[PDB]
Amino acid sequence: EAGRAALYKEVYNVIASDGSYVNYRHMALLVDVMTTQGGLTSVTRHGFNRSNTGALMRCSFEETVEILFEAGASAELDDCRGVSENVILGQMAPIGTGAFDVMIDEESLVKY
Amino acid sequence: LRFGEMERDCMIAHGAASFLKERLMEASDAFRVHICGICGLMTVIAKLNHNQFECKGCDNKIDIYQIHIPYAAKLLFQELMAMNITPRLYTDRSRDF
Amino acid sequence: MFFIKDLSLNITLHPSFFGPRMKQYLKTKLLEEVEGSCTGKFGYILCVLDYDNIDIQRGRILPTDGSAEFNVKYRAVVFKPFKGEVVDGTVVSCSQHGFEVQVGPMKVFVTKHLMPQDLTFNAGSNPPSYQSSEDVITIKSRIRVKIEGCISQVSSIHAIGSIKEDYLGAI
Amino acid sequence: VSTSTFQTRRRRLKKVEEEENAATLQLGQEFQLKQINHQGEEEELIALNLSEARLVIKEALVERRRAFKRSQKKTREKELESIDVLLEQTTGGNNKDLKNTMQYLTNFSRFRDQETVGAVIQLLKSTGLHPFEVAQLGSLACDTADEAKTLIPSLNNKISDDELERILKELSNLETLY
Amino acid sequence: IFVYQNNITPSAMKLVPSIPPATIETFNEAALVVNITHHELVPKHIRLSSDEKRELLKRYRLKESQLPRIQRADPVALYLGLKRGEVVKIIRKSETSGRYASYRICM
Amino acid sequence: RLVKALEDIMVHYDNTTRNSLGNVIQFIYGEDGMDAAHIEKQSLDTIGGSDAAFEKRYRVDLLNTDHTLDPSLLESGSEILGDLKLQVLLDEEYKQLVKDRKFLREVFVDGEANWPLPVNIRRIIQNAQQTFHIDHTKPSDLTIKDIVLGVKDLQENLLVLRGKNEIIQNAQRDAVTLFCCLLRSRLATRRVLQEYRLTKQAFDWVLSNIEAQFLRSVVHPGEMVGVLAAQSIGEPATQMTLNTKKVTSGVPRLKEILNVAKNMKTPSLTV
Amino acid sequence: GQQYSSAPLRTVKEVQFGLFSPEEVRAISVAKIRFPETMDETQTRAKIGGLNDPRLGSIDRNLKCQTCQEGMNECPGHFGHIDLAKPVFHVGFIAKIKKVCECVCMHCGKLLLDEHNELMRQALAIKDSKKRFAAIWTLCKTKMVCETDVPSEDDPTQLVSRGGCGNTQPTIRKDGLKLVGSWKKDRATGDADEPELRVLSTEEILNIFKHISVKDFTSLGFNEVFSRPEWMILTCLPVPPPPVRPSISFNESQRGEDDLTFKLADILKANISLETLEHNGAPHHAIEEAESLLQFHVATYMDNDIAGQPQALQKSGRPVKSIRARLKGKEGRIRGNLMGKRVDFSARTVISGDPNLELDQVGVPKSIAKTLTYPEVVTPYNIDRLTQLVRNGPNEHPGAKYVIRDSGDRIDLRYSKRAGDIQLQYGWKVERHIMDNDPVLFNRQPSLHKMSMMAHRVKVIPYSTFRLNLSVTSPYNADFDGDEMNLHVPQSEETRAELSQLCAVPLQIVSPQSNKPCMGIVQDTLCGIRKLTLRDTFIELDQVLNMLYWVPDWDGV
Amino acid sequence: KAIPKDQRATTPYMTKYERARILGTRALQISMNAPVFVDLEGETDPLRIAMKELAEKKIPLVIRRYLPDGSFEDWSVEELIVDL
DNA sequence: CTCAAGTACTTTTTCCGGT
RNA sequence: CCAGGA
DNA sequence: AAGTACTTGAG
Ligand SMILES: Nc1ncnc2c1ncn2[C@@H]1O[C@H](COP(=O)(O)CP(=O)(O)OP(=O)(O)O)[C@@H](O)[C@H]1O
Ligand SMILES: [Mg+2]
Ligand SMILES: [Zn+2]
Ligand SMILES: [Zn+2]
Ligand SMILES: [Zn+2]
Repeated sequence: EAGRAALYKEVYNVIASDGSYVNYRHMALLVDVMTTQGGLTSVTRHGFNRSNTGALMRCSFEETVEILFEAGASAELDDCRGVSENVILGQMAPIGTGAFDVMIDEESLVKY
Repeated sequence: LRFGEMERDCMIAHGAASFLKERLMEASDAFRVHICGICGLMTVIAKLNHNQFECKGCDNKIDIYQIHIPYAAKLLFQELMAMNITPRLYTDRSRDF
Repeated sequence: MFFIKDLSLNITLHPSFFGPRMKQYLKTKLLEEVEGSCTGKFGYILCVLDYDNIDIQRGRILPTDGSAEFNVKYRAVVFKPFKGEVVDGTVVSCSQHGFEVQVGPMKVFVTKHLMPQDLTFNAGSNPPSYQSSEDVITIKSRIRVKIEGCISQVSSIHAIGSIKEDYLGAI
Repeated sequence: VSTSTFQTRRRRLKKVEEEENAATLQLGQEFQLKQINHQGEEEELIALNLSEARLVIKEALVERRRAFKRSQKKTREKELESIDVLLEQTTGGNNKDLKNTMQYLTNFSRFRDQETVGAVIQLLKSTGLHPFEVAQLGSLACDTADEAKTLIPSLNNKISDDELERILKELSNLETLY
Repeated sequence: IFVYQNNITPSAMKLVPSIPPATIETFNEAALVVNITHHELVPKHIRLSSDEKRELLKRYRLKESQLPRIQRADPVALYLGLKRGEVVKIIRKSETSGRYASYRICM
Repeated sequence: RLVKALEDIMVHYDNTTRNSLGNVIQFIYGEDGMDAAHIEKQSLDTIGGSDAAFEKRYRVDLLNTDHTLDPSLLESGSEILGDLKLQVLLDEEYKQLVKDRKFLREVFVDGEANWPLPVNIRRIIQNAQQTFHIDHTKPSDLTIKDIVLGVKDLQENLLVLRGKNEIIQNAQRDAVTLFCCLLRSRLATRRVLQEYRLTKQAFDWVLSNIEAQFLRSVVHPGEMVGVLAAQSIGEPATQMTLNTKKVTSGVPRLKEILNVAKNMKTPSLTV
Repeated sequence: GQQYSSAPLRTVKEVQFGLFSPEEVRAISVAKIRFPETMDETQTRAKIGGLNDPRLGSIDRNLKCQTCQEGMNECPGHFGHIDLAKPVFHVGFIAKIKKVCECVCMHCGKLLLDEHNELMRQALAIKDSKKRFAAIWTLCKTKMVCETDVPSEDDPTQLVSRGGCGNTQPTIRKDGLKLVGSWKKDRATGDADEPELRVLSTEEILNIFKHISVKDFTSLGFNEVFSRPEWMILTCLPVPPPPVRPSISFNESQRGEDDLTFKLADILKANISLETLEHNGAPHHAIEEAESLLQFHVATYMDNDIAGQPQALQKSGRPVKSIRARLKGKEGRIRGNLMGKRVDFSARTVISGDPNLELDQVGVPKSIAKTLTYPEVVTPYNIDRLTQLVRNGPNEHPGAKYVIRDSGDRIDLRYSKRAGDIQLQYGWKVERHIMDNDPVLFNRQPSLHKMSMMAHRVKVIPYSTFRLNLSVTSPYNADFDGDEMNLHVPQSEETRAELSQLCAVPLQIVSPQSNKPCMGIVQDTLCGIRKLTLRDTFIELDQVLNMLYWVPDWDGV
Repeated sequence: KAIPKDQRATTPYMTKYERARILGTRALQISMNAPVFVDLEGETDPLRIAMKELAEKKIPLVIRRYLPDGSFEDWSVEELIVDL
């Protein structure tokens, strides 16, 4: 918890060194993201890219072919929840506009 | 023009879901394969016009679907296959969560 | 046999039909596709039961095209034959090879050899007949056949049937 | 697109085994005893004896003619003409299969009346025999317990020889005249 | 709890899991000289009951996985004698909300 | 790297901030559940000043011939004197304001009153004054109950989380905490009547607008906050290059930080 | 365009990774793939019934595919196969193959540690497929003996017999594409003192892997359905179809075969050599020679950039492009063909600022407007307008390029002998020129910002440059020293809405990056604004009247 | 499994994205000669027709808002507040 | 069996004519 | 690959 | 280059 506070303090100071102001929330998110696993998760292929996200998603950054080889070897199942995977699949990602579904109601249709 | 990763990124930031799908599909790559519902690969000998479907070595002349994926993805899957990796594409779930 | 079966069909409606006579267009498109149909999985889908209570559910609008997809849940009468099934039918055709028997929507063909020995072909009759010592089998005669095997053939199902064993043959 | 069921089973890569179907009462995956209706409830297999079947379709199309004429506001040889007319009214007409089925049923039905088919259905569904056997006992006219036990080879030890012969008596009595 | 001066032999340390359902804890006297919980940067952690946890997960529709984790070796996890699976509710002062509550599941 | 780490993160329909595993990153976006565009630097008056000058500004004492609201401030001014029942409300009020001050002083250790918060209250009051043509002479048609309770009610309508249970309602309470300190600070009885000179109607309109403006301010389930954060940290650093104690800083310190560099360049303590 | 298919259209909800069982490869295969020769049926320019279409995909563009009857843009490729004369390691699994041998007995195929060991039961407890394998390995790598009898889960005086086999285990080390062991031995208690040094054959590892129990291998990474360890060893090789390795077919009679088409023949040649060598008078060493060559060719076909240096280099010195290389980031599949693509309905030119444009508009040069096209559906609301644009043709500004029939077959207004007499029917599509007020995605790379890509109102103007309002300069980080910008035209009534409703320039005025406006008055306007507003600065009627008129929304007061 | 109407918790206000997707979807439908549930007061652009339908709350669409667990709350465009 | 130096791997901004 | 552009 | 992960060999 104190690691998170230190980490932010330290990040904020690089941005604020230049003078430039970045809203809390953005730094907080990054800081939180590295933190949540229980320790200091690097923003490298050794950090986030080795977490339990989808094979297609992780293969899109840094270790590629190697990631896909271990996918085949351990019979990995891609959830297909990540932006990246839907981009690779050419599907509407569950991002903003795609975060929900649209339905026609015959009830409302017959009312008008 | 190349609609780069950085460019994708802003569309993701805007939440322009359909817009991104259109750039990556409709207005580029966009292709149609026939996949098998048992061994989730591009195996299907879709003689569309004769309405014959088949996937010999599944003996599946029934459980077949069509999907719209970027041709580069069709390619990626065929490339991984050539390298012994099976990227099985499935049109339903099992895991839930 | 002849079953009532709970089935469901996904139909994709074009926006031009997003009028208030929608459920009606859907109920009919279902019948167009489903009714009369013949699959190996379910056999002959003959008649959709309970038209008044067909479950349309909510239609999901398909992203880049305008259309909406509905899984039309329903219940219908199906005919799915099996081997070992003893069926009563009427003769339809007759040759030196055997005779076809019409069993509901389906045809069961009885081989010259799938019949008892006594019963033999007779080309010299109108229409050609199978003449036994005491029996005669021709185009209008009613027969009781045992289905030996089935073949799922596109928009149909066919079968080879025996009349050689006990209690089978002409009725 | 084609029709789906209520049986969802995840056949993941594992293609086959597909055992033959028989009078070892070994019907399909789809035609097994423990079915599921759209209400999600476990329901039993619905097998019909041609007459139990004739009356279902007859009823269905009759009630379809009601719905059709509402939405449009703003003796055997004689039953055959009556039915072939109702088909032209409610069915696709392209559906030759139903026209054949309806005639076959009209000519091959063992019980003409709903009340008659009622008692058939009562008498039989008290044997514990499986929907198939129960329908086959309804659609096949048998005299010897043997005739029936030979044509429906599943029955084999499932019923008494005398009990089946007792049932065969009542089905012959119920048998509507033509 | 066992407060040791310098060390505990690899011999003695093998007798720690020996007596269940009862539990044992090792603590180097030197680490304890200053209380870490008192630090500016260390927020108010609270161990949740078996019922409280059940509610947390029900109330947010979570699997145990989805919860931000705390290491079992974590100084504060040791301080409270946190056991794997136990959740801590962390109350921090927020420059945005005034007070913000996070939760961490034990590792 | 910042984009690929955060890509999959967004606000869900429960205001929770989850990745593609549905793992909770932030329970509520940026601890407050507000969209950054809607935020503005506002001054939490209550934080600073002499304990003396705080009292002069906020305190109403209907039981003191000197510390009452003059009958020049409101119509009830005369009949309001010595009203024990109302002096109970004004006591709750002032005791809550003092609570607020001590709490804020815990959060903001140096007494920085200027913090970016949603709903610019200064503007709302300003706008009410020109909208209703506030007569800085004439006494208000407000009751102590009109102000005191009106504020207290608006507070219950500042909705970030909607759930009907203790966890969520206690989380809703928490999310709204700091905004309320500001709200109570700007809408205290003395402040409203003496400084703003708001009419009952003007006040009602101020309240409605705070409510509307607040609700508008909350983040939208679907907001792709992951990418947003990456670019918001990223973009500065990229221009901070492309354009025109001595501890490692800038681009290399940032590189040090994200990489979680063990052997760092200038390790320093501050005792 | 692609033709109608009766098959139900779906979305990929899950991707199930795994490995190819040789049996699957043979099952799915439409041909084997016997001759290194591409084609020329004895010089006769047509595909050989042996490599690259012995039923496979298709070439010629004319002439349909031999299996599906589709042809070129419809036919995906069709897979083939090569039965390898001897097993070979898949390059990618070489260390996982090693790490498995390290965990399992090299004789019985049992795990070197089991339920009986305490740290083992603790590690077997690990839920994570990767973390479990990690812990099993570090534990078993050191167990150099398969245990027959082991100390019981009580008193160690009475020893419980687990699985059988006593056998000493090798100390495996990799010698590039070869896995070699070193069994300690025993000889007068001392040994080693010179141990048993021998290479582990692909076939023996295979037979051990084959014997690894489901429960055993399933405790390691593996899944009994999709990926058994025996499938990390290649027996039957899939042959990718032409669409994967197309010939760059220059002139009529001339080849130009792909790098993979060569590498496959290389494999094919190495395989036939080995096959004949063993079937004939096997000179033993000559076999373990032609074997290791086929192991190389099968290795380098998938990954050419291997640690053990010799790059399989083309006769030209230049190295062969491995499949691994094709997918490696920034350029190449994932990063360069999928995460980013080259797009249609894109335009780019030199940008120059305009003080007479509105904040949200973008000056589009007539030539650019006349090229870019939006597909509009023939509806009764626009039927007449569209018929005029169609009359106008692809040369006039408010005009059209193509008309899309029900049939789906495009009518080129540029040539169509019926470009005049062309009667539009509802539900058709007219691809019309981009018009004043259409929403378009305007962008300036970098694109560090969400704001570096905003939606604008089209304004068709003369002169070859994209004109933008000066205040919109800042977000893009644009200037006019020779900067160029990109324009993207949405094609859906749906994507149009996405731009207009979410990413329009006026919506982006206040930035969440800093919780303040990201656009303001700049340069001339800022400089002049100071000058205009000093007390000192007064204006006579004549000018005041022109300044007043200039404000488009002035009340006339 | 679908949250009942009397158990819904999500914003009673329409998200920026929901509005955009609704307007897009209707425009795309209207454009494909779909039936219009409003008086076109001389309107010819389908986005403007959709804006009009949204204003009169005569759009027959439902937003299915999925929660991270998979469960969802169905909301009519008629029932959603439009403060955007 | 714990300890150290050594080797193994992986990457380094975005977009846009001539040999 | 080389030479350039913001 | 430059780092860090991973594996190696000496004490
Ligand atoms: N190599 C590069 N890579 C990426 N972006 C670049 C780039 N070079 C230039 N740019 C883009 O173009 C801008 C550079 O402007 P330049 O033409 O170099 C003059 P400057 O040094 O930025 O300002 P100045 O002329 O007032 O001294 C950058 O701020 C950036 O957004
Ligand atoms: Mg410039
Ligand atoms: Zn298949
Ligand atoms: Zn083909
Ligand atoms: Zn062994």
